[PDB]
Amino acid sequence: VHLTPEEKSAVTALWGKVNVDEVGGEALGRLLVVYPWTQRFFESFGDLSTPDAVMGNPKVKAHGKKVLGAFSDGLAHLDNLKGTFATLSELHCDKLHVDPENFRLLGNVLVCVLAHHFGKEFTPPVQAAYQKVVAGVANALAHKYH
Amino acid sequence: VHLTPEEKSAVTALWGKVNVDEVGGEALGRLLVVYPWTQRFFESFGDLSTPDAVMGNPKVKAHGKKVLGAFSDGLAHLDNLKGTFATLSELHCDKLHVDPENFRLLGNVLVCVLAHHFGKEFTPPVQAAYQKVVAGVANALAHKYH
Amino acid sequence: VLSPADKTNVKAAWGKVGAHAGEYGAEALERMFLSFPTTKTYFPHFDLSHGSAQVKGHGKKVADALTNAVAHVDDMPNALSALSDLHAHKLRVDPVNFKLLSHCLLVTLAAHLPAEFTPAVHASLDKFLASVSTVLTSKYR
Amino acid sequence: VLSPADKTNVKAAWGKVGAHAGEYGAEALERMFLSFPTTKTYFPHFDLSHGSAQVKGHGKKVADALTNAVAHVDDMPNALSALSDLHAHKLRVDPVNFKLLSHCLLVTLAAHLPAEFTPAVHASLDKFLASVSTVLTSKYR
Ligand code: HEM
Ligand code: HEM
Ligand code: HEM
Ligand code: HEM
Repeated sequence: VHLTPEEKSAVTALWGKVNVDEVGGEALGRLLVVYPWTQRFFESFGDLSTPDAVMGNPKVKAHGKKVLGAFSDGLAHLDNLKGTFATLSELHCDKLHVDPENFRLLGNVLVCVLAHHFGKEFTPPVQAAYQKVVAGVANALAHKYH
Repeated sequence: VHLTPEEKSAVTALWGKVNVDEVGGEALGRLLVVYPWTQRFFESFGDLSTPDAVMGNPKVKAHGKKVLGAFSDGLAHLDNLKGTFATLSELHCDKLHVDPENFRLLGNVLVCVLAHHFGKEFTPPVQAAYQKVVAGVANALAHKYH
Repeated sequence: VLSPADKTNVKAAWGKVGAHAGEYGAEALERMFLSFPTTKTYFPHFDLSHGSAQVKGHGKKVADALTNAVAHVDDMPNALSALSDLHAHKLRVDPVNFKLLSHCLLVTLAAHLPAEFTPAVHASLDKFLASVSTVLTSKYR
Repeated sequence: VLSPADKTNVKAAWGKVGAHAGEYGAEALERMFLSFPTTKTYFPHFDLSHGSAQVKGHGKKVADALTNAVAHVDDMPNALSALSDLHAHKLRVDPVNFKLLSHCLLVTLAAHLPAEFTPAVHASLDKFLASVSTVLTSKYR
């Protein structure tokens, strides 16, 4: 993805502010709750029958952190998402067989979470910029399909 | 897209047999009929209120030919779909603003058309191979979004 | 399908939105037109800039339709039949676009309602907007 | 929604399919498992090779359910409610997969019925399978 000086500015000021201990668990938790099919992949996580179950699951908040870190990487290397994500793409594509549409959905629940955390700070220009990024990560993860 | 010796064999024997004067119009005609939203882009084509309207429209069969030719190119250059499609991607993305999902749908109605033409010859292995290709063309056309 | 919990949830959250529903719509339209430039293809007659009064007036229109759905949640087809004809049968709106709008709506709501946008409400609200979309694309099927 | 023309069309084309419905299903499953490897994730207990009797037996099962839908086309929710619970509520089937299957079904039908797979029937048949899919994912919404 390209990103203009001001889009980068917008993406980078906000990301610095992000609680990288919690947001990453909220996104995954909400992915499971809102799109229950994805739970199939995380049945080892355990007690996930209710939203409060899911949101308090220690392994959910633990794994959401791993996810957030991969996003920080793509942010680090926007110019090379593909090289940045190859090891993950191979995993998600070859091993797990995840339908790439679910990369999009996680991207979008991630955008909601930031909206929810940052409120009016998360203006429409700052959204548009994060949609690009999110779409570039989804596209990169899916590369091994391509 | 990769394609194995036998997948290529399967894709290339069949494509040689294709009536490149007619199939290309059937796919576009059926795209318009089955997914009517796409008609928005072709309102200049004229009388399109019924399926028989659409299927007999001389400009439909004329334009479906242009489309089939672009597919033959990608077939020629599977190893470089991106370079092969850049001028088209820029057109479809920057100029026209076509949602990339409709590239997928045209791909898939193209696969139906070949099934319809070639019948049992269009076995499941030969389908699987054409789905790869079709997906590689869709992915390439959408590149300018990426 | 919308279980009894979802309905309660959608009713609650829309309730909080109250008189801001129109300002919320106009914002959702703004986030969509910016985030997803391909949707601007349906609005070539609008001025889509930040303060456009056309976007405002259209935001209220979207908000009211949704308010009508919430108020008639057990009879949405009948409630929105006319907006189906329009969207599905006359403007021929690409279905993919209803997802992008619902997404922007959920972002707008998360941006304004931090107490009520819980996981459960988010889930309800997603289902509600998926139903409204189904009815709107209903001609198509 | 399925207009009166579509119903007639679906009834006609299914009619032609007649006693081959089960052989047609098994083929559609085969085209899907090959074309779309990601769907194999739901069938880790099957042998998915060309002659698998499990794929055959499952093809008939898919064909019969569809035959039930056609026969009860003005009451599909009631007709398929149980298969909704299963698909939506217990196996939790990714919705995207219903498109891939419907696509493979349309390819199978085009491959066997060259006289009846016209543009109009293709359109009807696509709408019919879109409805069946909506009912099957109905829990989800
Ligand atoms: C936007 C894309 C997403 C990113 C950034 C991403 C990133 C990650 C990361 C970093 C890991 C940790 C792997 C390691 O420890 O080295 C992983 C594993 C995993 N992810 Fe994703 N992921 C994404 C979306 C998804 C989705 C949509 C699902 C499916 C519902 C999924 C399913 C899994 C599963 C089950 C694992 C476990 C793999 C294993 O331990 O064998 N991921 N992902
Ligand atoms: C699988 C992807 C598809 C391919 C291979 C493709 C290929 C082509 C080709 C070759 C042209 C001719 C351009 C020229 O004369 O140089 C073109 C133009 C056009 N295509 Fe596509 N196309 C595809 C899908 C679509 C879809 C889904 C739509 C939208 C419903 C679309 C809308 C158009 C329109 C309206 C033009 C006219 C552009 C103009 O004359 O300004 N195309 N396409
Ligand atoms: C959640 C679903 C939506 C609702 C509630 C909704 C509601 C409405 C309403 C209330 C009107 C004015 C009705 C009238 O003039 O009689 C309208 C117009 C329109 N909508 Fe939507 N809409 C929605 C989604 C979509 C989407 C996804 C797009 C596509 C980008 C779209 C495109 C249009 C167009 C082009 C018109 C006519 C606009 C104009 O003349 O300015 N709508 N919509
Ligand atoms: C057009 C929609 C479909 C129809 C008509 C359909 C029908 C059925 C039926 C009739 C059964 C057996 C019912 C019983 O045992 O009580 C079944 C089982 C199942 N279906 Fe579907 N199905 C469809 C689509 C899907 C899709 C898209 C997938 C996902 C890849 C899927 C996954 C399953 C699974 C895993 C089971 C249980 C399979 C097993 O135990 O072997 N179905 N389906």
